Amino acid sequence: MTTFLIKHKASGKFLHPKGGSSNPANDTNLVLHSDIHERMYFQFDVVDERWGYIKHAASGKIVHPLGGKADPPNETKLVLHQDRHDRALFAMDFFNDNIIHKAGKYIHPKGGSTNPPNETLTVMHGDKHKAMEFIFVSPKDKDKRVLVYV
Amino acid sequence: MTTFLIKHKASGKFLHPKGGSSNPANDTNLVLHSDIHERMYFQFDVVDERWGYIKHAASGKIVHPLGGKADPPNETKLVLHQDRHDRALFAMDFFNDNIIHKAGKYIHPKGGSTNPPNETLTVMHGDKHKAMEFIFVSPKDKDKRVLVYV
Amino acid sequence: MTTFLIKHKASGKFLHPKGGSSNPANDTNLVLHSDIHERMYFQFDVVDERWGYIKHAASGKIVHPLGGKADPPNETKLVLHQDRHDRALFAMDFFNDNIIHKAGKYIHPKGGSTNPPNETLTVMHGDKHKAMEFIFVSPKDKDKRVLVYV
Amino acid sequence: MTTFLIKHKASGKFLHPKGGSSNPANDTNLVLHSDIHERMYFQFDVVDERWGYIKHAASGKIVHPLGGKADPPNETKLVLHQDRHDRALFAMDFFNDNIIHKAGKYIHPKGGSTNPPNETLTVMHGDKHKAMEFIFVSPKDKDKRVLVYV
Amino acid sequence: HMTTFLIKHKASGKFLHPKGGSSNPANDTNLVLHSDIHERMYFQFDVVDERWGYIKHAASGKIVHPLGGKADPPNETKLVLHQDRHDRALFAMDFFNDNIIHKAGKYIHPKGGSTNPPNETLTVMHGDKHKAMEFIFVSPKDKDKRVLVYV
Amino acid sequence: MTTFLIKHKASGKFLHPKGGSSNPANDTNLVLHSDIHERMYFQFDVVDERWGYIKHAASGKIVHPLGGKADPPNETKLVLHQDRHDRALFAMDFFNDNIIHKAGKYIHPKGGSTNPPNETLTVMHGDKHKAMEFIFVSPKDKDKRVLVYV
Amino acid sequence: GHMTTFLIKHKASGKFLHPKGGSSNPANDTNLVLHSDIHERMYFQFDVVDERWGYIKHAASGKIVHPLGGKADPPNETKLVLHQDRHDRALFAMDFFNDNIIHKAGKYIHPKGGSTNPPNETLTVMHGDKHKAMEFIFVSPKDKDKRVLVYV
Amino acid sequence: MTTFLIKHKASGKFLHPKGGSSNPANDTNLVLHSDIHERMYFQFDVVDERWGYIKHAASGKIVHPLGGKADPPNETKLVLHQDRHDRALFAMDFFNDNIIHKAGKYIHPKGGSTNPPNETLTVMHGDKHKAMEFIFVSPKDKDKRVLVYV
Ligand SMILES: OC[C@H]1O[C@@H](O[C@H]2[C@H](O)[C@@H](O)[C@@H](O)O[C@@H]2CO)[C@H](O)[C@@H](O)[C@H]1O
Ligand SMILES: OC[C@H]1O[C@@H](O[C@H]2[C@H](O)[C@@H](O)[C@@H](O)O[C@@H]2CO)[C@H](O)[C@@H](O)[C@H]1O
Ligand SMILES: OC[C@H]1O[C@@H](O[C@H]2[C@H](O)[C@@H](O)[C@@H](O)O[C@@H]2CO)[C@H](O)[C@@H](O)[C@H]1O
Ligand SMILES: OC[C@H]1O[C@@H](O[C@H]2[C@H](O)[C@@H](O)[C@@H](O)O[C@@H]2CO)[C@H](O)[C@@H](O)[C@H]1O
Ligand SMILES: OC[C@H]1O[C@@H](O[C@H]2[C@H](O)[C@@H](O)[C@@H](O)O[C@@H]2CO)[C@H](O)[C@@H](O)[C@H]1O
Ligand SMILES: OC[C@H]1O[C@@H](O[C@H]2[C@H](O)[C@@H](O)[C@@H](O)O[C@@H]2CO)[C@H](O)[C@@H](O)[C@H]1O
Ligand SMILES: OC[C@H]1O[C@@H](O[C@H]2[C@H](O)[C@@H](O)[C@@H](O)O[C@@H]2CO)[C@H](O)[C@@H](O)[C@H]1O
Ligand SMILES: OC[C@H]1O[C@@H](O[C@H]2[C@H](O)[C@@H](O)[C@@H](O)O[C@@H]2CO)[C@H](O)[C@@H](O)[C@H]1O
Ligand SMILES: OC[C@H]1O[C@@H](O[C@H]2[C@H](O)[C@@H](O)[C@@H](O)O[C@@H]2CO)[C@H](O)[C@@H](O)[C@H]1O
Ligand SMILES: OC[C@H]1O[C@@H](O[C@H]2[C@H](O)[C@@H](O)[C@@H](O)O[C@@H]2CO)[C@H](O)[C@@H](O)[C@H]1O
Ligand SMILES: OC[C@H]1O[C@@H](O[C@H]2[C@H](O)[C@@H](O)[C@@H](O)O[C@@H]2CO)[C@H](O)[C@@H](O)[C@H]1O
Ligand SMILES: OC[C@H]1O[C@@H](O)[C@H](O)[C@@H](O)[C@H]1O
Ligand SMILES: OC[C@H]1O[C@@H](O)[C@H](O)[C@@H](O)[C@H]1O
Ligand SMILES: OC[C@H]1O[C@@H](O)[C@H](O)[C@@H](O)[C@H]1O
Ligand SMILES: OC[C@H]1O[C@@H](O)[C@H](O)[C@@H](O)[C@H]1O
Ligand SMILES: OC[C@H]1O[C@@H](O)[C@H](O)[C@@H](O)[C@H]1O
Ligand SMILES: OC[C@H]1O[C@@H](O)[C@H](O)[C@@H](O)[C@H]1O
Ligand SMILES: OC[C@H]1O[C@@H](O)[C@H](O)[C@@H](O)[C@H]1O
Ligand SMILES: OC[C@H]1O[C@@H](O)[C@H](O)[C@@H](O)[C@H]1O
Ligand SMILES: OC[C@H]1O[C@@H](O)[C@H](O)[C@@H](O)[C@H]1O
Ligand SMILES: OC[C@H]1O[C@@H](O)[C@H](O)[C@@H](O)[C@H]1O
Ligand SMILES: OC[C@H]1O[C@@H](O)[C@H](O)[C@@H](O)[C@H]1O
Ligand SMILES: OC[C@H]1O[C@@H](O)[C@H](O)[C@@H](O)[C@H]1O
Ligand SMILES: [Ca+2]
Repeated sequence: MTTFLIKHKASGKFLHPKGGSSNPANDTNLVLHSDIHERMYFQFDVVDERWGYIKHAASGKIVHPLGGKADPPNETKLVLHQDRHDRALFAMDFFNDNIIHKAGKYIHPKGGSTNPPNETLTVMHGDKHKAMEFIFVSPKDKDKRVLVYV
Repeated sequence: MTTFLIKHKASGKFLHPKGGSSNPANDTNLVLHSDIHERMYFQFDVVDERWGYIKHAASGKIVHPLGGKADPPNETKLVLHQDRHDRALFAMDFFNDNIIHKAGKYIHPKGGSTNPPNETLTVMHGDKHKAMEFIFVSPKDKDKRVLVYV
Repeated sequence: MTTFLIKHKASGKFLHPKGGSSNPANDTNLVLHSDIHERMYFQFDVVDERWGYIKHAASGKIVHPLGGKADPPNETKLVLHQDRHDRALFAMDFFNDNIIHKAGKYIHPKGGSTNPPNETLTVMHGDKHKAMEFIFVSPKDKDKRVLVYV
Repeated sequence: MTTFLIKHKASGKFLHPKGGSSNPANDTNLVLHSDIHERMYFQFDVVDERWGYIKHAASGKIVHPLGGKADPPNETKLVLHQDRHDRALFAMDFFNDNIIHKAGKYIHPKGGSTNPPNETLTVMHGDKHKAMEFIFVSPKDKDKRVLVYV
Repeated sequence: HMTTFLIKHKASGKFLHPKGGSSNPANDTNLVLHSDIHERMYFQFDVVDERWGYIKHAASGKIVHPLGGKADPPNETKLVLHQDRHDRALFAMDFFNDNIIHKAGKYIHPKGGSTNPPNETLTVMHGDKHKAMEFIFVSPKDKDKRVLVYV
Repeated sequence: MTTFLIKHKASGKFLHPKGGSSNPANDTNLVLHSDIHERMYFQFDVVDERWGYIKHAASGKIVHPLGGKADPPNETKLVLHQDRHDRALFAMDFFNDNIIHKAGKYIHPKGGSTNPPNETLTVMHGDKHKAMEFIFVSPKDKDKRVLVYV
Repeated sequence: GHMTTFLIKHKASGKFLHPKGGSSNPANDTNLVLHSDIHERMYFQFDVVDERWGYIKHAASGKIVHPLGGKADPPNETKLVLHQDRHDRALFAMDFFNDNIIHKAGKYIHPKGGSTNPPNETLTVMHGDKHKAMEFIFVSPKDKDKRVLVYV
Repeated sequence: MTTFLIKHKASGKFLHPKGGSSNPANDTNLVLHSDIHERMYFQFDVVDERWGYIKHAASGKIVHPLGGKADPPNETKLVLHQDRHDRALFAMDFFNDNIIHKAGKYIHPKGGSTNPPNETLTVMHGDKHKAMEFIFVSPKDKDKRVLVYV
């Protein structure tokens, strides 16, 4: 079971549930926050080769694009929800350092800042740049990349 | 251990030990050949996050740059060899579809052809282009990609 | 490649995959049985001087200490498994008549009897005595020793 | 066929024809000397399982107990001779690290010393101890054991 | 030479603004809370006496006053921008307890005391200390980075 | 270049280098003493918002917990030292009237007296009370507070 | 006296590394320049982090050497600045055998323009070239010709 | 102080006192050997900037050029000796990966092989090449370099 932190490469902030709860409600926004604590730990459950569910370790809820478009448009907010469904499939690209949804868009901080402030929402967007890059690091060492597929 | 074929993307040929031996001798060349059978199956030994050994399934021998240098120059031949050491580390980049050595060069067919004939050698070359793309697929379905870090 | 029978010297029984299948599943126990047939033929693939894989001829699976640990404790069961790795390395000592694992223990009949009944399991044990002795003989002449290193 | 050096384990010296000739005369003694060169390389030609001829690589002559008797007494000198016959059968025990003649005695340094001087003769003798141990090593790396049975 | 900063209401993350967001608010314009960030809500601090100084709206140069300009304003006195400089407009920026204190000892509060005041909530003086009157002083380019307002 | 006296609020004594030396050695203790002179003048060098170095004006040495540990335990002596690093970072809380270390403990007179006698040592301690209050005053008026940040 | 203080001497010219302006507490992103002068405001220390890699520390300020901007692989011609921040993009090694200062990503500290005789106030910049003009030696505050060990 | 292994970079063997004694006699040769244990751990006592004593940890004896010339010639044997003298000053060049004596020659394997056998003597020699490269590693991890100047 590899528990990891999802670190925004450009700012050093991390993916958090909005509120930091061990049990965020369904459709709780996924934000960037500088803090580190067990309630921002994630896991990845491989489903089909590169594709799987990004799972909030404390609640078991997984990352979803808000709604059910399957092919979400740019600026679609990312949330947590207990449901498992194909539209919640992502890949964790540790070679290009990004997170790609099954329909081909990536997780971004909303607005594209290299230094997004705490509580900035995350959204889907097709663009590629240094501000949408994320790396996956050890909870006991924020500079140690860990393999999220194992 | 999950077993996969290393398929040259442009041609559909596969990486082989030279000669097709179940127990190829040390320093046997790795070549592209169209045949599929048990003796060209591969596995991947994770060592450190993305880095590991590419292992020949039938013998347990792993892929080495000829000469075993830490930082091999272009055109260093790829072979099999029993030694397991940090100079034979590669990553399987299934997002950009290539195989990269620890010192930063990639596995290429010697000469760079997108449709190399059977028995073409492989070498280390630092450039990135199409003729060096490889995908990792199921032995029982050569068109279905499989996750090698698991 | 020489094919041979692994004969328990004291009893004349032979090592078998428990059940006699031609393709035993991973982790099938190795047992002693008196019968001779093609599904108890073995081969030896040299890896590094004295060390190699003991291979079930009919299935291509090799002998492993159950659990695949590098340094298995006494009574660890011997099984057949498809993986090839350092922890499945043995030497076939045809001078002292035993089978030694890379970490220094030997193949024994479970319980150490000089006359074990059919289906007796085999286990690893560090002790040396007459009940852990094995000789390597021709499938067509169970009393003629054959060279397993060739 | 594998070419090797016969190294006295206790002293690190090697087995030589007396005088170091590329074509020793019949009945030339075999001695211990520390030097390494092509005229002290050996090969093993397997005849029957463990039994074979110890062949001087440069000349093709093989190791004999002087006189060619089937059951040589203690202190019988070892020599080279071109004749090939059963009384010249030895086995290369790479598990107990010794060389045994078919009638059951071993090759020794004359006198049984752990550190014999250069040009010390070799003789047959039934005793087993540290000073009659030999290992069989690569001509390019005198500490690397090689399998003489291939 | 004088640092520029945002005055962020700690509990809500809203900011002190001139009501209307103008870069030249008239004298006696109310100071309100609002989520927006732009250069017309930047402030500066002009030190006058150790901890005491003028809180200055960067775009207009007008400073924060208790409405009416009394030396000892009562609770609920509205805070405004005014161009005059005088010793009844002296405040200290307490970056250790996270509040803004007037020379006579009352603090800047959102009117109504909410940890979540809506946009346009007025600000007033009140003597009470609690989490709804806490403010932090942050960089215009990084709303989570506290900056030193005295230097 | 604001120079100031560090005055113990309850007693009116001041922070001195032990000995009143213009050039105190590394690890010289910081005591309380009634005297006023150029050798007990201090400065504060800002490094990060509230955080900076408390600097002995005459020597340029700064205030350290003895040993310079990140999380010094209660009763850790305060000393002078020339080296600048993160464990010698303090904030001058002129609103609550105390001196706080980066790890959260405060500078106290050893023993907690509201009237410590001359030569009382100072130490780190986590308690807040009247005897650990300090004010920062003009060298030309011990009752005139001065801004230490500007 | 506790951590080795030293001067960073440009070998070809004999000038030293200074903070532009010569301050004891230079602001963040202050450029590092070259200057003939000696004073305790150009003293440096080296804080070891991982074997050869560590932080080059302006002794008086306590701020550390960074490629301007904090990029891991600064392009050639990136000026060197002093910043209070500490992170992985400010790791350097002090090669006192080949006489250079190397960044974790492999480029060296140079005088801007590569002169063996750079003028006062010459900026320093990162760059991949190796030559007699990018060589530095690390010397004692009490003897500009005495090399001192910067790693203890 | 700090303890390390002196690893011949090209072969992975280490420096040892010949014989492996925890108290080698004065003038014992320094040799190469594959083993790792407590009586081949080294320390480095700094004397003058880069110059210091290479110290055998178990005995405290330091490395000397054999004999007494100030400026020893190529092929001068390296030995251990308890004496401290300026003729035993070396620098541990961890940037170019070599060990240089005060008079300007380097420590080499006798004969200059990239794969010297166990017991190979070490000598001074002025040449620089791959076979005289050494790295200084942790006793617990032969591949992890450690800082020897501390
Ligand atoms: O929000 C992540 C993406 O933002 C893009 O920019 C937004 C921007 O807020 C809007 O003003 C306009 O530029 O279109 C975009 C909305 O889809 C970034 O430019 C893009 O790179 C992403 O990071
Ligand atoms: O061999 C891998 C590379 O082949 C390159 O071509 C070689 C080749 O040996 C020969 O055709 C001649 O041109 O020298 C070249 C040196 O690399 C390809 O151009 C290159 O992309 C690699 O795949
Ligand atoms: O255990 C190895 C031996 O199995 C023998 O057959 C077993 C059989 O597998 C089991 O199902 C039951 O019938 O007991 C039998 C005992 O004969 C094979 O016949 C024997 O050849 C071994 O392979
Ligand atoms: O010494 C080994 C040889 O013994 C031979 O006996 C004779 C041999 O016939 C003769 O050629 C000469 O070598 O003297 C030997 C001692 O009498 C065996 O006949 C020969 O086969 C070798 O074994
Ligand atoms: O030749 C090797 C053997 O040496 C034997 O020693 C002789 C010994 O030389 C002689 O003086 C007398 O003791 O008879 C012994 C038997 O031949 C050793 O006894 C034996 O160990 C061998 O190594
Ligand atoms: O009118 C007073 C407010 O005006 C704001 O203008 C705003 C609007 O009211 C606000 O909701 C924002 O999101 O968009 C408008 C810009 O056209 C000022 O920014 C603000 O200070 C208020 O005081
Ligand atoms: O106005 C700032 C003060 O509000 C006080 O409470 C208000 C209350 O919230 C409001 O709705 C009305 O009842 O008047 C009260 C008394 O002024 C807070 O209690 C006080 O602490 C201030 O924040
Ligand atoms: O030194 C400042 C603090 O001293 C405390 O007294 C110590 C002391 O070591 C001993 O009296 C015992 O009570 O442990 C105390 C630490 O908790 C004062 O009690 C405390 O108020 C501080 O001033
Ligand atoms: O730039 C670093 C050097 O500046 C010197 O000061 C300069 C500077 O131009 C200005 O501050 C003025 O004082 O003129 C000086 C010309 O020499 C520092 O004094 C010098 O030590 C350097 O650090
Ligand atoms: O130069 C080292 C520092 O760079 C910081 O970023 C700079 C950068 O120039 C720009 O992005 C803006 O934010 O100003 C910063 C100066 O503080 C790094 O983020 C910081 O780590 C320092 O290393
Ligand atoms: O900065 C030191 C380097 O100077 C370089 O000279 C120019 C160079 O020609 C230009 O391409 C760019 O790098 O600007 C440099 C001066 O700022 C030298 O080419 C290089 O060797 C270094 O000395
Ligand atoms: O919005 C997310 C935030 O929520 C808070 O409750 C938590 O304490 C923060 O550390 C962060 O999780
Ligand atoms: O919001 C995320 C998604 O979660 C589930 O409910 C479902 O797949 C969609 O209905 C959508 O709500
Ligand atoms: O070079 C690789 C090849 O080896 C040959 O012996 C065989 O004909 C092919 O199937 C292929 O495996
Ligand atoms: O060519 C492959 C092999 O080459 C040897 O020279 C090297 O030492 C081995 O470890 C292996 O890499
Ligand atoms: O039973 C032995 C086997 O056990 C597995 O857990 C391991 O993955 C295999 O590779 C092999 O070691
Ligand atoms: O399970 C096998 C073991 O059986 C024991 O009874 C015996 O004492 C051991 O030597 C070992 O052979
Ligand atoms: O007696 C055997 C010896 O003969 C010598 O002439 C030769 O130089 C030595 O290497 C060794 O062969
Ligand atoms: O509202 C604040 C203002 O109040 C006025 O009445 C006063 O005269 C001004 O000087 C200023 O203090
Ligand atoms: O311990 C410090 C003391 O040492 C004296 O030399 C100094 O003059 C005194 O005023 C007192 O401060
Ligand atoms: O010569 C040095 C070597 O000596 C061997 O005899 C010893 O067993 C080894 O530990 C090694 O140190
Ligand atoms: O290493 C050999 C040399 O070592 C010194 O300790 C000794 O004083 C020299 O005269 C010589 O014996
Ligand atoms: O003994 C050390 C020497 O070994 C020789 O073979 C080589 O020519 C020299 O370069 C030096 O390494
Ligand atoms: Ca001094």
